[PDB]
Amino acid sequence: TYSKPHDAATFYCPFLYPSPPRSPLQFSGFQQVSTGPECRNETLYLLYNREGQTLVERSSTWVKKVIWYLSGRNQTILQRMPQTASKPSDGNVQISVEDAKIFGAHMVPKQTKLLRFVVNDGTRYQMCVMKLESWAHVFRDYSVSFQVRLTFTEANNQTYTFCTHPNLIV
Amino acid sequence: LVELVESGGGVVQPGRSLRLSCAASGFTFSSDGMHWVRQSPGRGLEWVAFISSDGSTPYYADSVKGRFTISRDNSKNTLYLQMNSLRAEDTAMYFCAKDWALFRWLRTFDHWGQGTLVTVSS
Amino acid sequence: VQLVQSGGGLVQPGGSLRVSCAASGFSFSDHDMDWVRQAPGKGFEWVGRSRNKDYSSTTEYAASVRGRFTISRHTSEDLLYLELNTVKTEDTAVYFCARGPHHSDRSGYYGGTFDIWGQGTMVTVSS
Amino acid sequence: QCQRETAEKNDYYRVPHYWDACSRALPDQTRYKYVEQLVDLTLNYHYDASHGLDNFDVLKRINVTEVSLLISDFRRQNRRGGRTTFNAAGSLAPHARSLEFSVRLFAN
Amino acid sequence: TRQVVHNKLTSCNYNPLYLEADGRIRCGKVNDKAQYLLGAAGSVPYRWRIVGLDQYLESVKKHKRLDVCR
Amino acid sequence: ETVMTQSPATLSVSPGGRATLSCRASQSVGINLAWYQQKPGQAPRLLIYGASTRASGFPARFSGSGSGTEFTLTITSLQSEDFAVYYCQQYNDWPPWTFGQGTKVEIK
Amino acid sequence: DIQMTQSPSSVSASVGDRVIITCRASQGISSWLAWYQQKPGRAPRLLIYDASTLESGVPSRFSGRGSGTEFTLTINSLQPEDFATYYCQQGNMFPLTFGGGTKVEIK
Repeated sequence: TYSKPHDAATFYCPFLYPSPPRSPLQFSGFQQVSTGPECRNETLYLLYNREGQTLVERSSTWVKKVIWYLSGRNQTILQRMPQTASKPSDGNVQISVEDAKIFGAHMVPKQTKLLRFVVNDGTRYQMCVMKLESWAHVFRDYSVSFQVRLTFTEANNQTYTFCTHPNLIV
Repeated sequence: LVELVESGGGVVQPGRSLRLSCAASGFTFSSDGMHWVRQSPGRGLEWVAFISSDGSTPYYADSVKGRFTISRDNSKNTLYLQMNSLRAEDTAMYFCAKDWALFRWLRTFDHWGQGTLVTVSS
Repeated sequence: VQLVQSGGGLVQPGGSLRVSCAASGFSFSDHDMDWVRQAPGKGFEWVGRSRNKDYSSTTEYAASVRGRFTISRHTSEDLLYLELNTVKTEDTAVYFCARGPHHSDRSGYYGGTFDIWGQGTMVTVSS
Repeated sequence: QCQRETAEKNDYYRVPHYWDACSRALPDQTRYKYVEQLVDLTLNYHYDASHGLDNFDVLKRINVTEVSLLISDFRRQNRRGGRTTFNAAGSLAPHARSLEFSVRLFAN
Repeated sequence: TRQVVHNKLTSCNYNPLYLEADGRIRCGKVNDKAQYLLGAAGSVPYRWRIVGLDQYLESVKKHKRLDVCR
Repeated sequence: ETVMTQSPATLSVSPGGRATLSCRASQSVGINLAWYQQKPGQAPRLLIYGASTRASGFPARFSGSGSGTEFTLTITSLQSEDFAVYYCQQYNDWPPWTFGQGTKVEIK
Repeated sequence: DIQMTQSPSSVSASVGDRVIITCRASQGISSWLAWYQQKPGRAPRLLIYDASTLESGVPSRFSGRGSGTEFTLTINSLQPEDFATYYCQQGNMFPLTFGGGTKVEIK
């Protein structure tokens, strides 16, 4: 047997007390199922995760945060940016202005990250940190730019470590 | 390759019945659902009916409810649709369509057959 | 493994000449192919290398011929080309195509020795 | 850039950064593969970061070997694509090594 | 360690050295690419569900222990 | 529950041009929108699924934008093989899966 | 770019004679040296590669030694087929440089 989304959402109806907030990172899809008088006209949302199971949730600030995040995850420009990176001199086919404005809204103008890693340098582990600086801009001409500056350093600006000069045979 | 071949579609007056069929190949016909979507010449698309993977639950459009009966044979990998008790409808092309579930309750038409033309008029 | 040459002959000063060779008994794409030349009564001189199908800059030349000679490969017919455009009098010699190291050999990108040569083609520059 | 038959006159001397300068260039297919992978991983992280989700799952996938080798290739020869739609470059200082790429796309 | 091997030839500036079977250690060439090349490396050794309450009870009565979230 | 409306009914784009065809949802559709291409006298073919992901057999020229209520299909460098009728459909409210009246893209 | 000094410049020996031939490179090349044989009128044939590896099909009498700026290649049991020209080739860096050729003739 297979039911219709309305039956699925109203299965647990009514919802009287709040649900635990969850992170958008865990969810992979969402569906808005509206109800009428049967559940005080409440708007339920069926949230699909990567483990193949549905979570019906009442509209809330965090649920909306999930909706907005999942909404923007699959925007075209995010998907085709790597394919544009693979194609060399002949590689570019223009993008739409609607995605340019969506990219602007979703992507923050600048982000900086420090990420620690350990590399095995013979018998010792050398801790080093990568300072990542990235810019995402949508100019007034609906042009989009993504700049990244990846940098590896030693925890105390030490020279000639094993994170700097890793000397790979290629 | 996935092929859906529609057959059994002719011309009847009102009150008579037509029985479309769709021969499915390229898939076990058991993993996914089948649908019917009609398109009247120069008009939009209209959903007609859906049958669940196990044929236990059928669904129909309000504009067609009561008249039609969808069926499937998971052993034969074949789809039928009996259009009993007919009437006035300009919708000409009936297309058999295979679906695909993105998630439990997220499924849409994935493949379409060449469709059979059905005209119903006295 | 066999290597058969073509081209060569006479060429008017400042003219052009094509020497090519076809490779059999081995995967022409999977090996780098160099050209070597012998002047009458002199030692050998290296002309250049064609890389082993994994590189975008596919040609290397000696400084004297770096600006005048072009090494190329066929799009799909497994042929090696060496075009001597605007040949000079000091380029008169017998040109052999040779096979270099395999793409799984580390040495081939930066150097190597050869192992098989073709029968050669005589290129004579005179008026 | 590195010109062998200049440094190897000596068996007991090598200039600073000789290895990375004189190192074998990356095969085109590995340069493109790694570039596509790194840009995808970092763009996915930037996206998550914008929404306030510091997604460690995307971060762990970054292989420092791939990026370091790209640094060697873009310092070796910088690359571009095009109104150039791509531009990458590598820098090597005694205290830090860095890679800076920029993929731009136009709508107008 | 990278310091001792560099000290074997400081003038190599952390560039690999080459040990011949004779025993002499020299400064390494990028193009010898052999195993006898000290101080180089092939790869870098770097190192950076909703369960219903009924499902929980059912998935806890079996494995009789308390903590079920590994 | 959600009737999908499309506009314009006919859009005249010169070859190789860019067409932005709109689809507006009467009621929330989230990201459950799919676009189908239908060339004359042929069965429809899935074109785009999700709000943006293009289905196999359609080149990168076709981009899918939109969220919530407004969705727009953008077709760049429109070649001869791109002139057909495009329908947008919602798969959020099930019975019935509603389509728009479609938009025809004709040569200018 | 790398000068090649071959010694001796010309040599004569009989069948059964021992010849040793040296080749010198201007700067040190580890082992990227090869030895070739040119029969008059023919194309060259590789004889020894990697300085010491004897190529299959070549008589086992050859044996290569040396390094740096001086390498040596012996021809222990001269055979009636051993009248030809032997040439050294440097493979450490581009451009490859070759010797003047060593003429081995019967006595």
